[PDB]
Amino acid sequence: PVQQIGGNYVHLCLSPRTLNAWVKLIEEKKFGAEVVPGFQALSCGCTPYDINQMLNCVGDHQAAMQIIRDIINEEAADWDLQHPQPAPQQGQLREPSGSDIAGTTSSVDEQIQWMYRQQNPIPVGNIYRRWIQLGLQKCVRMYNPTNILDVKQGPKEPFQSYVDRFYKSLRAEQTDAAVKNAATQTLLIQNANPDCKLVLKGLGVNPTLEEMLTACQGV
Amino acid sequence: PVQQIGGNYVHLCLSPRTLNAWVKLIEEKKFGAEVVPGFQALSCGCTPYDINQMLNCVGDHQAAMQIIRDIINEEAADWDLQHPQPAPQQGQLREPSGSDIAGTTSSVDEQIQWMYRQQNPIPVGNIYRRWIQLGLQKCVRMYNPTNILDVKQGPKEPFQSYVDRFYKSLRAEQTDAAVKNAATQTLLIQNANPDCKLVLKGLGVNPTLEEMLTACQGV
Amino acid sequence: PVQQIGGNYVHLCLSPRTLNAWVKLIEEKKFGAEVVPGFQALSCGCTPYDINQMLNCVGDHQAAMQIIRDIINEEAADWDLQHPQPAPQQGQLREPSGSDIAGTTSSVDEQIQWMYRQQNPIPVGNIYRRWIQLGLQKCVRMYNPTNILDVKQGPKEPFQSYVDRFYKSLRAEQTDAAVKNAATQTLLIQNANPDCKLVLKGLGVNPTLEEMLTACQGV
Amino acid sequence: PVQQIGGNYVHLCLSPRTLNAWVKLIEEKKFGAEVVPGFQALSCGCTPYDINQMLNCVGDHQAAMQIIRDIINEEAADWDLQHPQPAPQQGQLREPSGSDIAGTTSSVDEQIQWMYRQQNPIPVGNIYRRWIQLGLQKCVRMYNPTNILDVKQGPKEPFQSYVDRFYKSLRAEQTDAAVKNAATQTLLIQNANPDCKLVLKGLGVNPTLEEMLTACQGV
Amino acid sequence: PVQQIGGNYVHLCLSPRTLNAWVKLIEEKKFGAEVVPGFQALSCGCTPYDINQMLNCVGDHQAAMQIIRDIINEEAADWDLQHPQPAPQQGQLREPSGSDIAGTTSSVDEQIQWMYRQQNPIPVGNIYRRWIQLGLQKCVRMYNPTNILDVKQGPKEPFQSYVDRFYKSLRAEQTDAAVKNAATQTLLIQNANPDCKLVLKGLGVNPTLEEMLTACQGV
Amino acid sequence: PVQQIGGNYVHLCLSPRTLNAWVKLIEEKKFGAEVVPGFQALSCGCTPYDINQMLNCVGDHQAAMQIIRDIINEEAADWDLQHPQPAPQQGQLREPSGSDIAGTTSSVDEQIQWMYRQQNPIPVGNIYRRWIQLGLQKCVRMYNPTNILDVKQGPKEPFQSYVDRFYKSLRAEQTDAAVKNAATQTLLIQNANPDCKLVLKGLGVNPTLEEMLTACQGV
Repeated sequence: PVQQIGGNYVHLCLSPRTLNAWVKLIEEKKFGAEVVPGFQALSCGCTPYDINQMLNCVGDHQAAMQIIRDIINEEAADWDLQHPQPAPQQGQLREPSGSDIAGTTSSVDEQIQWMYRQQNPIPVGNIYRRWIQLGLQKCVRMYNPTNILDVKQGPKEPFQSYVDRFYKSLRAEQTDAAVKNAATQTLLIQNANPDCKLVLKGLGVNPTLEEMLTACQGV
Repeated sequence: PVQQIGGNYVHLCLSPRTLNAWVKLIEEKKFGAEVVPGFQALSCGCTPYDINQMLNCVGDHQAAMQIIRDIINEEAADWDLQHPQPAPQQGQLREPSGSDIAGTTSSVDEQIQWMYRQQNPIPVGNIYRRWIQLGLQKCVRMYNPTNILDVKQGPKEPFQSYVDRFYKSLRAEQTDAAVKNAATQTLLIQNANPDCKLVLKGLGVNPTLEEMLTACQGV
Repeated sequence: PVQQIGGNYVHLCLSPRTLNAWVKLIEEKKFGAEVVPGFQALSCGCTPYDINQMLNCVGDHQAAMQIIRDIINEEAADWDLQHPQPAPQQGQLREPSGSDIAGTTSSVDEQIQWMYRQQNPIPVGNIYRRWIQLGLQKCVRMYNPTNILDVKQGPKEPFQSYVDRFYKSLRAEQTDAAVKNAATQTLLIQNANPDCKLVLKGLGVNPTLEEMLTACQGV
Repeated sequence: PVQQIGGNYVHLCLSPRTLNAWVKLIEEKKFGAEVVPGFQALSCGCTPYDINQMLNCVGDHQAAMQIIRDIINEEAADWDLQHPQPAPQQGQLREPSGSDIAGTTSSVDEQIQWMYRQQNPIPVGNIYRRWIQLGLQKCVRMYNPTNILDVKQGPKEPFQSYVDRFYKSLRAEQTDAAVKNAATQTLLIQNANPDCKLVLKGLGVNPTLEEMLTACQGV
Repeated sequence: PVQQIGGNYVHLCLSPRTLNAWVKLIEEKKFGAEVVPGFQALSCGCTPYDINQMLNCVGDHQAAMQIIRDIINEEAADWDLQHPQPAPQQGQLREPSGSDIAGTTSSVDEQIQWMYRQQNPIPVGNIYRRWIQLGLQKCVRMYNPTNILDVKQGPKEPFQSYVDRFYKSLRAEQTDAAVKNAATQTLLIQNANPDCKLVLKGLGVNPTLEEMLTACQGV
Repeated sequence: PVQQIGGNYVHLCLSPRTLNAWVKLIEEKKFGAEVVPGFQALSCGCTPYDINQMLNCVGDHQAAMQIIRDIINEEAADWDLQHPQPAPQQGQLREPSGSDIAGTTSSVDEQIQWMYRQQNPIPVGNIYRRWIQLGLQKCVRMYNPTNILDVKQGPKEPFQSYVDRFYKSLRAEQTDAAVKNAATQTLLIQNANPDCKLVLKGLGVNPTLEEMLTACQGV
């Protein structure tokens, strides 16, 4: 992270506690949806230099890390098109390229200068965090064990259990379309078992989740 | 959370310790009544941005999380009726809608501005915490294994044990009516076993819990 | 707890560490005598708002929690008799009732005002802690497995072991009378086994614990 | 402990970490010699109020705690003889009795006043810590499994092992006399086995421990 | 590390937490690629004196530690050639040799002087960290269980699994050449099994990792 | 440790965390070479008073602790010869003897005065740490399971494994002579098995460790 000592902004060492919590999250949860807000929280206040330490401390899951790296490169390339950089005049620090934001071609002090300079500050750490989020969302989709369309209530599975599996798989899609609404509720009802579906059909148009759970308790 | 640096209020990163304690509470306790004060303590001093990280780090129990989301939307809609928002004049920050308080349509800095502005501060974090409490109370009711009306003392169950189960289920109702008083004490006596009920009938009108426990010890 | 920021006293969030230590104490020790100083230490510097979070985070043992609640109400009622409260003149904060000290009818900021106001400060947090101590002492008596009068040395039980059990049960009474003195020492000797009692009778009037342990070692 | 806020000395809450470490030390080590420096370290900077919380959080070993209490009373009585206290003139805080130093008849604020007053400060916390040390030393002797005089080298026990047991039991005496010197070394040699004793006799007068260990390696 | 007290820079004790995390990393991960960023993070802000404590606390793996020591000596010798040091005039601190940067011939205070002196500061801690990184990279290669050229997809091994093993071994090379590009992708395809290779051949020139994983899912 | 409050240097309580880490190091690692830098790190910034708490908290291994005590006494005696102390004139604090540096005849405040006095400060804590290091080095030699001269490669033991054992035993000597150089490398080659020795003989004069490991891989 960053700290202020005197009238200057200087690197603050990344906590080993934070670093270890990130490493444990990956080892234990293996790209469940919670990895996305997990990274956001644990990378809060970080420079790209700090973020790369977090990512490089992951010892396994290298296919997923490579996918993340590929998404970082796409966004880095897109950045260069949206913000081409004229050659720094008079020995002044350049404007950051995509690789600079990713921390591959920039130092910690350069990153801090862009982040905390008075005129036209660029939050390169927070931009890089956004790129990694997109990569992690691809990984959640990749590691999802059961696609939403294959979530079907078992003959004797409690309705509450089926609903848990349904919304977990729906969330694992990681898209704006895969959210609770009339269209996704239609699928939920459709893929319920015959006994529960018969009960759900009697609840009218667009019943609430609470109504559905109440009505199907014990069926 | 929030911190003061100079004469400005700025985001303070949420502690990984706090975040992990919340995640563990859900995984281990699974919506027992203690989840309500647990959230209150662990979300103390938080902005809606921080609170959403807490809620989104929950990997399972998505039916319950959806119920919470539904209650948040109801309260968000109710807020818009009670406090409609005129269009911000002169490039000034708008007054917050329900979605702004929930952190879905607002940034961390907007949340902090509403919370710490001099004129007419709005504690959007604490309002959002109240909405989530209502959602968690619904979940406690949902996860309650034994309804209060089905708590009946076994033939040879110690009276103290039965009382523990009774007040645990009573509390799990999460209502103003489900509290120790003459009416709920009447049910407690009613659903005691024949041996203990005979002893309790001799203690007069409205005996104290201590009197009931003393009188029934060993029966 | 409370903190000073500028010239104002404001709420300080309760540590999750402290909260978890309290919850673990109850789960693991189950109202052994150490629960009383345990609460005192862990509730140090707390407002009634903070204390209620501690108490409400207890998920089981609800008979005991209800006993505590009953003692709180008795002391709250007693407070209202000793300190009736005239109606606040001129929009000034009222003087606290029993329910205000218990945190049921007061906010955190009201509690802090009473605690840190210049004229006639009232330590409502420390008063409430005293009420809860009385409740916890009742619970220690309730959970005590062996009454002091039933602690009798076994035929071949080492004297040191018997003494441990005796003073543990004596302490579990939680009264001023149940303390080491000539009267309770008389019971200790009385309930020793024939072999140790014969040795203890030869030590004169009011022998010390060290003398008793030395004399009975190996008997 | 104590802290300075403004120009005043005020109580600092005892850390739950410290308190728990003390409780665990007793439960796990059960009055081995290390309990004495352990208490000293963990009670560093404490008032008698804080120290009593530490001691009262011990749930078992009440014979030992009573022995400690008896030693505290002896030292408290001795204090009253060495420093009788005239009656406080003019509503000024009294000079502390033995019971005041022990924290039984004094509050935290009285303890802090004696500790940090300008004229004739009395470190009541550190005096009380000395009294408890004397009590803990008695307990180490009591819990010692093998008296020094019964530590004898086995027929085939390695000399290094025997030496470990010897100095552990010697230390457990907790006296000035029970220390490594010519007299205690004479006993060590005396209670070695015939094979090692023959080797030790050839090392001259007052051989060093290193010489003894070197000479007996493998015998 | 270093701290400022008054107008002077003084040693800050290395945290036991950090030290223990380093020791555990070596014991548990045994020179997997993550040891390199792990050292970088855990040695952040350290002087050579602090770094040597970290390295010397490693109790096993002494062949690897000797390899690190050999690389340190090479870089130390190279430093002396690039920056020969004239004899300090007038009792002034010398310019640092290679052994001074390694902390073998310099004290903590000398290291801090070079690091924080106004004119021509030399970051000896960060230079030494670079030397150790080179040593750790050699160790990663040494401990790598499967050379990249021996990573071949099994008859029925899922393509995702094979890809994980491939990029883990590729990374374990620790060279600029061993990175995802057209040349290394050619090897990945080449060493896939007949069923997956047939599918991969139909994806055109330089297919993306995502395309390869999508195309081979379930083959 | 020490802290500055106002214009005065005062004792800072030793952290229970640090103390516990030292105790665990001894219990778990039992005088492996890492105990030496371990003590150095964990005793950083300590007074002799603090160091004695660390050493006295060790409950077992008393032969080793006595060896340490014997080395402390030798160095203490040597100090008195090198720095005899004239009698303090005019009620001024004496110059420290060997026993004062060891903390046996001095208080914490005396130790701090010597450490932080303006004229002729004496770092008694750091001098004492040096004495204990010498004692711990003797203990490492004592606890070493396999003497360097008895480390011989097994018929089918991998060369890397043999090298680990060799350098671990070499280091356990704790002398300037027992370091990697031409002479100790000669022994390493000499005590390799016939198959590896034949390979090593072909590598010329003074081959590097890397060359030896590369050449012998799989033999």
